[PDB]
Amino acid sequence: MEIAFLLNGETRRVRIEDPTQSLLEWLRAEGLTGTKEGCNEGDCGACTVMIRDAAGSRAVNACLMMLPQIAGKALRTIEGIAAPDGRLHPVQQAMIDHHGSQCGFCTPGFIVSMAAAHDRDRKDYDDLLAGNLCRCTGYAPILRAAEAAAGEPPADWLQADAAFTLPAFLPETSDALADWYLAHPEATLIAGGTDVSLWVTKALRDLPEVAFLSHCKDLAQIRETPDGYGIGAGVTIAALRAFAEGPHPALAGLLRRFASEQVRQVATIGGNIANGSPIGDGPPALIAMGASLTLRRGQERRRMPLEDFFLEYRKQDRRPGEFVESVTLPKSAPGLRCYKLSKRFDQDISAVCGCLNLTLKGSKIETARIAFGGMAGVPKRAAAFEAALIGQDFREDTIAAALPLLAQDFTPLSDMRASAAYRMNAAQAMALRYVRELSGEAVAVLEVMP
Amino acid sequence: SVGKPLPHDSARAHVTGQARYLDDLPCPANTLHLAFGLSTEASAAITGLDLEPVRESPGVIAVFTAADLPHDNDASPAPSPEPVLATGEVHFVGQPIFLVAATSHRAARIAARKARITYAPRPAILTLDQALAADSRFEGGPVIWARGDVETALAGAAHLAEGCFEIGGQEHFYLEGQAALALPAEGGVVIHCSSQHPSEIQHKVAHALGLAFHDVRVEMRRMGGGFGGKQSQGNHLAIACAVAARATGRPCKMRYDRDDDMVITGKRHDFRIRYRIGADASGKLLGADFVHLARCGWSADLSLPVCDRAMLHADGSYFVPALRIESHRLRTNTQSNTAFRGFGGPQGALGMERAIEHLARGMGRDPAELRALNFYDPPEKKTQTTHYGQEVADCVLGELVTRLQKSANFTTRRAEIAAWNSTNRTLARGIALSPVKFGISFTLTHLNQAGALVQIYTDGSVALNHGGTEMGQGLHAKMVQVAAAVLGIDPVQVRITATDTSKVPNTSATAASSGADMNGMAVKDACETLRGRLAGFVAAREGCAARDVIFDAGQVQASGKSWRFAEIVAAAYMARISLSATGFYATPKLSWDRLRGQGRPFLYFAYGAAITEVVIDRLTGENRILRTDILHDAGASLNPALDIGQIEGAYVQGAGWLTTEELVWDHCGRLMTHAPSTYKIPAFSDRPRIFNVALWDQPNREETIFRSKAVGEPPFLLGISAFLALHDACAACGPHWPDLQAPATPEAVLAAVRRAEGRA
Ligand SMILES: Cc1cc2nc3c(=O)[nH]c(=O)nc-3n(C[C@H](O)[C@H](O)[C@H](O)COP(=O)(O)OP(=O)(O)OC[C@H]3O[C@@H](n4cnc5c(N)ncnc54)[C@H](O)[C@@H]3O)c2cc1C
Ligand code: XAX
Ligand code: HPA
Ligand code: FES
Ligand code: FES
Ligand SMILES: [Ba+2]
Repeated sequence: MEIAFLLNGETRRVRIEDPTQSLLEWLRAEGLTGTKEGCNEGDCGACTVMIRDAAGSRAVNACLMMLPQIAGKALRTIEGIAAPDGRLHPVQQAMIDHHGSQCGFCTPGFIVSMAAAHDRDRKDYDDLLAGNLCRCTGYAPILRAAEAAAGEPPADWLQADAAFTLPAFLPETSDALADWYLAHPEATLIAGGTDVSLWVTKALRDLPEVAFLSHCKDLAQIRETPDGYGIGAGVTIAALRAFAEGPHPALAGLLRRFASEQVRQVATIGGNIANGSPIGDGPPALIAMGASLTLRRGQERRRMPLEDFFLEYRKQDRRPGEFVESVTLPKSAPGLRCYKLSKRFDQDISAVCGCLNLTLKGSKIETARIAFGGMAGVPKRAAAFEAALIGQDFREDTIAAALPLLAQDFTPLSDMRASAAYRMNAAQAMALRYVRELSGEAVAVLEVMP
Repeated sequence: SVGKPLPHDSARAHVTGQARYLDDLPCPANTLHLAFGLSTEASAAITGLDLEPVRESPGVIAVFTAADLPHDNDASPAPSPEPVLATGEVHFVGQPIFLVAATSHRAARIAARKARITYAPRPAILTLDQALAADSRFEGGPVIWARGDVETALAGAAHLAEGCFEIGGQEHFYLEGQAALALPAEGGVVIHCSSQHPSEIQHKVAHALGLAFHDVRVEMRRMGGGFGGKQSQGNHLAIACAVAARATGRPCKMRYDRDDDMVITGKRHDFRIRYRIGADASGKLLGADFVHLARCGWSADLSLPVCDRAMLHADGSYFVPALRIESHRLRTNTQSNTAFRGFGGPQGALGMERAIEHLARGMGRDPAELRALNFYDPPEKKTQTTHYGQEVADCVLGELVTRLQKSANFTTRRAEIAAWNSTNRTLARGIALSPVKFGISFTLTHLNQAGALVQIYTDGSVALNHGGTEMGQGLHAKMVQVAAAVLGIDPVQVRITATDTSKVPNTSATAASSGADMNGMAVKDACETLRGRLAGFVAAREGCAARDVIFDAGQVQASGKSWRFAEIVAAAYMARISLSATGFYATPKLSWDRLRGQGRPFLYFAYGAAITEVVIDRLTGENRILRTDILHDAGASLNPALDIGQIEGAYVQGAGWLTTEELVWDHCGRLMTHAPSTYKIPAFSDRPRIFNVALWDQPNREETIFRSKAVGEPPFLLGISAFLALHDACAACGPHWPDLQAPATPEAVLAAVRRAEGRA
């Protein structure tokens, strides 16, 4: 099998014989020593590369990226950020000037990460550089640098990659996928690969029969339907967050804190769903806004509410040959709110994920949709608490009066990320928060100005 | 060059990716890669070890038992033994029992798991309470130092406050993991490694192979971070590499993966501190009584000197007439804790900062005023001493705090919060000031020596080589700036070599913030010698006294004539004057009795202060810094810019230790937080939204390199500020004492709000 791409200006073709070899691997093996290793878990962006296609330029972790994904793309590694003549990117200079370097290790990652921001003219460095972390400098020097490098015109040589191109199954149409997946049930599906590649790098697992869904445009679709919005299973979180901005400012606000910008570009919605995580942050939002999932067993189409998809832990309503095709979320959901709670804000596994969405009819609670992540070993809606709230006053005291019913809805776990007591306690705390925020209280800690 | 804000020695090579670390380095087509096989049992006798499936795993060229090791199975920095490969029994979950050598790194990691090991498990010491109750401790008892009679002061102290609080550990999270390469250069070996201390790597490899020190050569260009982790825990890989190299005849490289790294190697000693602090009616402290319980792990490592520094810094920043520490060196079947930025100073100092704060709240006095009232006296007939009895006559904390609080607008903001608090019911703000007094020099005092070696080539251009090692602190930059300063030449003309045991022998670790101080002096010695040679030669050739030959701006001037530095060297070459010199330095005035707890361990102290503002969500415990104001004393800074940077990051890392970084073990001694997914260092958006770091510019009282002040470890202790401000936020909730614990994770923060509120 052969795939081609644009490696730092040069046109390169490659023969795939191992489909699961990461891009970090390939580069270092090839000699591109500028891309570094930090963990191979995606958390530290020491290997942030730059890719480009019909969509635009994006910053990704090379350690999560399987080679058959960059097929047809344009790749820029750290050793290829600077101009071919030798002139440094406005980002590289600003980083020299403003001392964004101490040990120099995370520097390649930031450079690439900042360069891609610089190219797409992006400025939310807080969220943008949240992927690659540094032990040394305290980020302040990098933040000054990025702001100084902002003023300078985009790298015109990096821009030149745009004109490009204009054994291990890779589908091009959603039919062709269902076609193939109808005959290969025991086939390892790779969308973004942000969970499957952690089985190969960390868990060290061999997986023949692989299929990259990251080449099916018709599976990665935003489409408007009479009832609401039909988001395809191939839609990336970054885009899902970008689309929510309008219709669902609350969902976007949660997706802000979904992994990093690096992982959000490649990690998908239907991947997150089909992954089936209880500490998965996608579902609780979608379940609190009553969004129907959609499956495909060839020419078959099931369409159940997402909460029904998750039965037991590690056990889902997947049939042999069935796959997640799309999700459907209704137009507006003004009462929805999402509360992520973890040791650190950016890029962390949430101990409790609180999603609340009621309607009013004056003061009386109409339809309650309270859903939780990480509270019991499956993302489920809180029934006893929910049944108590419906047909009651929307005041603090009444909501405080049904809080113990959550301790019957779940009986949380106690790992390194939270004691059950606190996990349970914060779950209750999110309900008081919801009544306070909606009444117009200052509840958000992140929104406070120095 | 000295005193200029010049950039890091590789800042361009950094920013372009061409800076090359150990794993980046090219090497022979036959280089094998190594992986440790790790014990899954916390305290067991290995009664079965079948490495048959390991050897049969593909790519595997060699697989090693402790029995296979030709010589010294020891890596410990202590005279106390610590094996590399387990000997008959295992002592913590993550102890390397064996060593795979495979044709690829991947392959060896795979084979490492394929081991068939049967353990005969014994009871295991995991908590301090167990260790202490089972007498699982080091040094054979606690260390006990007393100044005056605490008991008697507390008997009749007008105000006394007692408490007991936990201080968690800290993983290093250097971006470049532990790494080494061995090269069998016939007869002996050559070791390349990401190490803070090349000379101990030499020592340890030498012993493991059984060849005299002159046959082991250690080169070290840079590290991706060190922070204390690389100060010893290099020995294991560098032994593993040289032992496999010797045996397989091939060059052997080894690097941990993040998962291995945290499991195998040791972190910052977690402490428990009991405090009994007393004052009078005026506010002046009558004496403090401390007990340290230290989590040293299954092995000594650097636990001895670490807890000595903890006790030394038990004075915080304050004069105490009667002070007593009882420091316990406890052993547990967990990772052998090691060095970490501050080397124990942070731990002892935090116990003083928790005691002083708890006293302030108790007597209902403003902590800042109570701290101000209790500082050491400013210099200029009896000077105050510490609890170890070292005169403190370099303390500028009076002025510094006054300087900072004015610039940080301290009073207005604290009153501004009072109002903000009464308007809020879900969110609370906090603000606190924290002082720093940190002694500079090695606890163990003979390590206080540094060496250099300077070449001057016929084209003028010089080659610099010292004993210090680059982990990002910008050490070489300062050395280049000193070297260029002394010879009177452009820093361009100075080139830095990789650290070599064959260039500068018998180095110490690049530790205790001494690196820049002593090597600076070392460099200066060799440079002065060379500069003297050139001056003598000129004044002979030009007729006059050498004193009158001025070396400046790459130009030499004598007899009212001038040459370029280049022109003078070539001539002195032609004259046959040697253009190569060594330079040495050993820190003066140092003398103390560890077991007595008396003397002067330090040459001087480094001071600073930090004011931090934070917010806390009362419902969940979520938290974040809003502003930070630092005014650290760097003496006459060698590099203003580089220093300011160090102080920024040191603070961010300091606070990171007392906030979101948390180490967690299960009921079996298994590190549950062994990846970046579960260990949360400060991430970009965590930076103090308003971050004011300013220098205190006043020449060092002591004769240090260009009046400078070692700025490595000290500004780490500024992080306390954030922990205190977070407590100040909790104090604002209820009338009760919060009892906030380190680390102050959202959960631990909520638990303090909860106490102040009076719940559960
Ligand atoms: C650094 C890092 C940060 C992370 N942060 C978060 C986070 O903040 N919140 C969170 O919820 N998760 C997080 N994750 C884990 C998360 O499960 C994935 O990263 C992501 O959400 C899954 O999307 P993906 O496109 O990568 O799917 P993949 O990883 O490609 O797929 C994962 C599983 O889903 C299956 N699958 C994917 N797509 C389909 C489909 N269309 N039909 C049927 N099956 C499919 C795959 O076969 C596989 O079994 C993180 C992971 C990493 C490495
Ligand atoms: N960028 C960066 N800065 C850093 C470190 C680092 O790893 N990276 N480490 C330290 C430590 S930790 Mo210690 O006694 O070993 S416990 S000494 C020490 C230190 C060493 O630098 P000198 O002051 O000797 O030149 O500064 C700090 N600044
Ligand atoms: O202060 C120190 N830092 C690091 N190592 C040491 N060994 C003795 N003292 C020290
Ligand atoms: S390996 Fe550290 S994030 Fe890619
Ligand atoms: S510079 Fe040392 S890790 Fe970023
Ligand atoms: Ba470590």
